Amino acid sequence: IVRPVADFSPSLWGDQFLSFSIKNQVAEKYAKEIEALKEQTRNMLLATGMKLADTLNLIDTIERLGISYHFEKEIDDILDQIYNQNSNCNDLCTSALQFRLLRQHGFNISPEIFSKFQDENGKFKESLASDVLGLLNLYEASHVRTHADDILEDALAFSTIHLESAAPHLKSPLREQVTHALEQCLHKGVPRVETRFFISSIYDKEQSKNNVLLRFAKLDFNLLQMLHKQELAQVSRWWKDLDFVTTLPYARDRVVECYFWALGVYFEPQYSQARVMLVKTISMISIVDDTFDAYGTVKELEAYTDAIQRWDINEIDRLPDYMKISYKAILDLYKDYEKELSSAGRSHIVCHAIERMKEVVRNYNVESTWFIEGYTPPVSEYLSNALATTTYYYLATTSYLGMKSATEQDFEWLSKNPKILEASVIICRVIDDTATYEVEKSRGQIATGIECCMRDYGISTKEAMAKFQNMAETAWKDINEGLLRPTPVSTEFLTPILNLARIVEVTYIHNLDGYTHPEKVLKPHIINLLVDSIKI
Ligand SMILES: O=S(=O)(O)C[C@H](O)CNC1CCCCC1
Ligand SMILES: [Ca+2]
Ligand SMILES: [Ca+2]
Repeated sequence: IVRPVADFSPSLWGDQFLSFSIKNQVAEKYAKEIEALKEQTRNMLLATGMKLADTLNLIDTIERLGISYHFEKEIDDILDQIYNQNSNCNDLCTSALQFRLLRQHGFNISPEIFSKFQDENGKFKESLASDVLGLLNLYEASHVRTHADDILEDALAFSTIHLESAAPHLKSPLREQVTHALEQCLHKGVPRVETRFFISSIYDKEQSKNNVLLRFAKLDFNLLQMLHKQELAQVSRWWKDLDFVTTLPYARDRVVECYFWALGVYFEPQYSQARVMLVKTISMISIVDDTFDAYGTVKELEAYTDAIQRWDINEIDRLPDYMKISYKAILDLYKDYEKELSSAGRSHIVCHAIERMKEVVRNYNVESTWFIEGYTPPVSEYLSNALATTTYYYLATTSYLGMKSATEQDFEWLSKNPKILEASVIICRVIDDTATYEVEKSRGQIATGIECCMRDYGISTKEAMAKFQNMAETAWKDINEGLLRPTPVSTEFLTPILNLARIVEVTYIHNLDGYTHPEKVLKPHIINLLVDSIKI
């Protein structure tokens, strides 16, 4: 039986992550100072008689520095006060920042705050073109729109064109901040990634920087980084002992990239257990994907799909040897999850992730049938299958497993495909389809997203990609609306879904395709987050 020729690049990391020995003295020193710095910072936040602009800038700085997870209650109370006092009497810079921070935190501040900055036609007053800080904050704000915010329709184009015009003559690090922003907006970036850039490239170089905050941010980042490196070591050893890199040589060797994904979903220490579970799932489902995509025959894949549905070690014998490997490994991983949640009494929730995995595999098999048949479905039918194959319903569900406060009701809500989840899935699907169209088209994938779209509507490749881009923009608005209070579950269970969408934007930036080819996009991020500490 002829199998395809292996074509994936080797892991580019080797063993450099396999063993990390934390320096307890250094760790405890950092933790001791951070405690002091944390309290100094709390008092900055709780200071009375601050002007609105000063308060917003403080909160914004603490958020960009990556240390706001220490001050969730404090920041919430303050933004809530600002929301309810409803003061509209400020300049563009403060107004746009006020708008972004409140919306990002679920406070539905009216977009009417921007009317004084527009003419009678809703277009921004062109006389604001010389106010760089206003334009920058408007630019960042333009990305948190919902469908109810069409008044802000012009904001992105307006701020973009004038920021571009001004940038070459700005002083540093404002110039670098603007240039970075135009390439990657804050709201749609991976939080650790934006934080690393902000601390090192911007705040560290600000003449006006607060030294207490800067020191706080650097220590905290480097301290959390020690934990992440410990996690990645523990995970790298797990993967090594599985040894798929030799027994399943057709499959991608990408556990580091998978860790980066999981780190993107949450970075905080309290989610350590959750992160480790999540990265194992992503690794394992990546193996299954490649089995369907680049090795298994139709008959093999059918048996594999059936065995998954039945979910029973008895079924291994129905499978070819090489499939027995991943199949047992899958069953065992979930038995590990169950035991790992036993003492917390949360073992019962693992079945939710299993049912989503079954769904992914069913749709993988459908996808294989389509390819073999040369079937090009209508867009609606394509999406009915291809949304699950992003794995994003599955990953979002998995993200909940290690979260100590995730309840059965939280899983029940997720299981109904709520709109914020569907939007995140849609974003992953259409961006991936736009990025990977050309190569899949060369591999004879008659049923790619863009292809289905072209045939269905009778439009060009260009027109199809534009339509897919609109679907992504619509979905972001839905995600943003999905964060507005009151929320159907705790915000803590929405942020993972938002972060999954950010993962997409970052991974396929400039329409590149980055997990399969981590050299392009992900390698600098991995080095910055998991290899190089921030120099103090
Ligand atoms: O759905 S496809 O277009 O064929 C390719 C999807 O982007 C695959 N999503 C990844 C699967 C491997 C683990 C990380 C997620
Ligand atoms: Ca695939
Ligand atoms: Ca793809």
